[PDB]
Amino acid sequence: DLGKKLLEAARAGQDDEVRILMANGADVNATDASGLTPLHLAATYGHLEIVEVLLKHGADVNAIDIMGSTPLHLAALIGHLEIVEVLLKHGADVNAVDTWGDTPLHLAAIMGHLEIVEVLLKHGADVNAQDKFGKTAFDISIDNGNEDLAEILQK
Amino acid sequence: MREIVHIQAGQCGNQIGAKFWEVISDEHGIDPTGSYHGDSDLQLERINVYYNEATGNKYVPRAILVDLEPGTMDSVRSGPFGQIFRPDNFVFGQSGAGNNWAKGHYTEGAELVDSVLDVVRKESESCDCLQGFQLTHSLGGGTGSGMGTLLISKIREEYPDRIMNTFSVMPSPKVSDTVVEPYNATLSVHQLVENTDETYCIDNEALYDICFRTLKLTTPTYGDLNHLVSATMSGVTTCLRFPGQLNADLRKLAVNMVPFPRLHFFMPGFAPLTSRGSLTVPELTQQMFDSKNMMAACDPRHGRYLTVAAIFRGRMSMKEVDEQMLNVQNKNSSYFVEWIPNNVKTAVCDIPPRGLKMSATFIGNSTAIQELFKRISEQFTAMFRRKAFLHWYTGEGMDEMEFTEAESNMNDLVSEYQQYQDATAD
Amino acid sequence: MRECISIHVGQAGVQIGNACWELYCLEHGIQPDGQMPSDKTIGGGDDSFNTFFSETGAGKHVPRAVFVDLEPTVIDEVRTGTYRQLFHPEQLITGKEDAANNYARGHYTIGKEIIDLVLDRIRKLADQCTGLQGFLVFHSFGGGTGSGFTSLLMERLSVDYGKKSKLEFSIYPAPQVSTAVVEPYNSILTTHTTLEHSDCAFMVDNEAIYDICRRNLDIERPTYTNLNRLISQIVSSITASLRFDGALNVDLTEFQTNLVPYPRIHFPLATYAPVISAEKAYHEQLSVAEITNACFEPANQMVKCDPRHGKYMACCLLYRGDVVPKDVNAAIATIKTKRSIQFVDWCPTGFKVGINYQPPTVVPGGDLAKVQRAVCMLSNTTAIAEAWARLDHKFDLMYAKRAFVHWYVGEGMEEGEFSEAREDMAALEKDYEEVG
Ligand SMILES: Nc1nc2c(ncn2[C@@H]2O[C@H](COP(=O)(O)OP(=O)(O)OP(=O)(O)O)[C@@H](O)[C@H]2O)c(=O)[nH]1
Ligand SMILES: Nc1nc2c(ncn2[C@@H]2O[C@H](COP(=O)(O)OP(=O)(O)OP(=O)(O)O)[C@@H](O)[C@H]2O)c(=O)[nH]1
Ligand SMILES: COc1ccc(/N=N/c2cc(OC)c(OC)c(OC)c2)cc1O
Ligand SMILES: [Ca+2]
Ligand SMILES: [Mg+2]
Ligand SMILES: [Mg+2]
Repeated sequence: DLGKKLLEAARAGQDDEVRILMANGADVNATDASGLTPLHLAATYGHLEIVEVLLKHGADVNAIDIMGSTPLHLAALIGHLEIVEVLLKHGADVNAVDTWGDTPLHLAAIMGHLEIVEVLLKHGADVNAQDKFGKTAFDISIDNGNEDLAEILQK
Repeated sequence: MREIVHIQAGQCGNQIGAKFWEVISDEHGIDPTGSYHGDSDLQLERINVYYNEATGNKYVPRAILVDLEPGTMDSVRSGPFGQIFRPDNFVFGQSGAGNNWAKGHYTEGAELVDSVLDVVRKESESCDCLQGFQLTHSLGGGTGSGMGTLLISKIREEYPDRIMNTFSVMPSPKVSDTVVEPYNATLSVHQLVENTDETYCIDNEALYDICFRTLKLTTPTYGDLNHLVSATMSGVTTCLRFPGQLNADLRKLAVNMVPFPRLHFFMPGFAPLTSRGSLTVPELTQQMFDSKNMMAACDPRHGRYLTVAAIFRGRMSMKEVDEQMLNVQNKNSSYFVEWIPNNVKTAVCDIPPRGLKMSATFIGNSTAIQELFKRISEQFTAMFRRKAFLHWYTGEGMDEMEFTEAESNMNDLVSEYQQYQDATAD
Repeated sequence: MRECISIHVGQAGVQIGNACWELYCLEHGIQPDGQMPSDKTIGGGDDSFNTFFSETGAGKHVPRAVFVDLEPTVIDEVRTGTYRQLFHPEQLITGKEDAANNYARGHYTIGKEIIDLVLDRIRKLADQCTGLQGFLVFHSFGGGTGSGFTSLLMERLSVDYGKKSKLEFSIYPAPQVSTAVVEPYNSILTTHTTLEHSDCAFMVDNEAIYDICRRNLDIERPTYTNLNRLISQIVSSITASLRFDGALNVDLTEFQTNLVPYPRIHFPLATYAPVISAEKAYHEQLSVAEITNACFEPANQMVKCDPRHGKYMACCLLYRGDVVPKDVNAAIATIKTKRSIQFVDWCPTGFKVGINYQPPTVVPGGDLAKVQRAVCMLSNTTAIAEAWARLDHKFDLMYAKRAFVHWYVGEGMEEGEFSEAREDMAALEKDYEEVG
């Protein structure tokens, strides 16, 4: 099964292996036990080149795992700025909501990736989006006393 | 109650640790070769608390230096006080821990743990009356956090009747944006709640905020942050190092500052705040209680002081200090618990630190510290919910239940602070 | 002649001890090396000063005293100061690690490492006595050693010296010059455990002494040196009847007969006058009438409380100096025509009088001026219950939350001991309310 091998190649950053597996019929949209696809794993582990290769070969930029995480949620959480920009350029839903009510903006705010926050804001991220406990990204910056983040969200 | 055995673990632990030895050696009249060049007999009165007397009347720090990464040892020796350390007190492994708490605590760190304990035993048996231990470390990495807590538990099993005190550096994405740091810090807090008697919470978030918003350094470095840390460590150890009317030790501070066993996380503070290479009693009292002078990123006016200890250093009227301390408790009364009578203690030391005519050091056990714990907790939960990088930990022998248990303990800790913040003396 | 052994426990007991033995040496004419030229009986004697001082074959007068502390810093000063040669070197006992302001460490864990050495050294002092009357114990309420070690010591003295009197000089905590937040805990624990083992206890409220040093002596910020000098003057007036000839309180048994109507309410109030600053060397001399009146002013009391709010069960007036007995009689008669002196109906409304015709001595370097007449009044008034309630309230604020209790429990003490100690204090407050 080339799908299980493609999943492993995307996580480990094996560029030549991804190219080989796809040429041999590997499912670009294969999922693991929890619904993660090669694009989710490439975005999480910061393999920028694998993300672009997968997107030129029919990967669903808005695929969701069992917890509703899109590749954009995982890229915003981990702090991979180049990948966040590539995903938005390829149609990623900036305001996608996971099972916990979090959008990529909520995750970039919590983890303190301020550059990614500015990028999401510039691409239309909703400042009024509330999580399951009713908090917006602006509420998170007020509750944690993060003046740097509150300034950016007030722009 | 005399000698303290100091241990410094990992990169942050060794860097903050080296600056501490350099600063307190200067205050005590000691040079990098180990000789006493001081002018006041008050500099040698309690010198044995941190220094061993050696042949030729040489003063050797009772410090043990530990790291899984070997390169750290070279940076310690190349500093100004680098050759003052005992060449036999350096226990350095071959392979680091790459920000992995499990590497520090279970596999690479556990191999080098019996070696550190041999050095601890040697320094402890050579002590007339061992007070306890002092550990410097970060909670965000792998060695200082993972191996540091393992060392603490091991020492705790061998020397149960001694005090364990730590200077624990908390992570902030503002200084280091390494997404595994909330995991490492949460796992370590889970160990610190159980195994230490007193912990000084030194927050990199607060350190960055002071340098950027108050000191106007738009690009703060480790040197800049460590300048605030060394002044804090100098201030909080003043009474262990200088005679004074009080004969202060680690156990007397514990009995008086810690009303409930788990609530032993202190919020230190310093005034005046100054930058590298660059005041009256009423102003110094005010500054010492201002949220912008705290070393933990928490507003004290959001919580309540359970206990406070304050050290004013330099020449000044003790009556004026007594007057101003009582005055700050009158107007700011709603920020002190009324069920712990006389919970603010003050000491005056004649010897001030380097470059300052007067200074004040604040040590607060405040319910506002829950803000620091909630910040790390929210980050741990954001990561843990997506099981991001979990295999890097479980592959080293860790069970996923240890994460669940650490998160559960730290949230229980926040609930306990809230409980005493809302308690009334009725 | 019946001997008295003084025991000084912990820092407060030791420092107060040092200042008392200095003053005793000055009153009896004893030099810092122990020599006494006014003593014709060399190598022995049955004089009144012999109750507090033994003699060697070389004419050396040695204090019948034991100094104990769990750490050595405070006692080491005694070993090297002016009176270093006066005490028996083996009479000064020190451990290595103190009780860390914790009653449980002083009583249970650290205290047990030195209790037998202390008792064996006290036995060496007792064996040299012809007719030991008992012990004078000096200690703070607030320290770990003063509270816990003193309790363990008082328990063991009650088993080994069952028929002998035990009197305490206890330092009651003040917020102005205290060391620990848990001093109320240590204070209630030591009071409960010592209550049955002590026959009479004179409490010295550090806040009362601090106030007198500020008001009467014009001392801006009083140190322990200023407080201890005033305390030693008052302790000297209380013990003078034991060391000199006289007709009032001549032995330890008589302090109980005169001042303690019932075993549990054994806490007399001391009042002392006049207290004048040494900078007023040429002050006017106060009459017997003026100093006697001063004894009924709350400001001159050793324990902050209001005797107008309570009833008297006993009143003793100890004069020192140029004091004519008929002038004392006239001053008392004037004082009796006053509504603030209410005795309990079951006690005679009398005032016992003792006069020592030597003026008080002042120590060189002290704060007090010399006076031609002084008076110390010792009275058992139910108004001292106010001191107990202030301490019990502080105990209650903390104990309701169980704040600091784990430190005690971690040193071999059961949590049940705190409630048993508090219940005893509740009973003690009711004992004062039942008297009136
Ligand atoms: N204030 C301060 N923080 C530091 C310093 N060095 C590192 N840190 C912080 O410490 C954390 C990283 O831990 P380190 O001490 O570098 O790691 P370690 O304990 O050596 O562990 P490994 O290298 O992962 O085996 C991050 O939060 C850093 O920001 C320093 O000198 N000062
Ligand atoms: N008047 C007076 N009070 C004193 C003196 N020294 C200490 N105190 C009081 O005694 C209490 C503290 O007890 P200490 O006697 O110092 O303690 P300790 O008995 O040595 O016990 P540990 O040090 O806990 O082992 C506080 O209330 C102090 O204010 C002194 O010389 N004079
Ligand atoms: C709130 O009440 C209390 C608090 C602490 C007390 N003393 N413990 C110490 C205090 C210190 O600074 C003044 C100190 O310097 C840091 C220290 O060095 C070891 C001990 C006593 C108290 O009554
Ligand atoms: Ca004789
Ligand atoms: Mg490192
Ligand atoms: Mg002591």
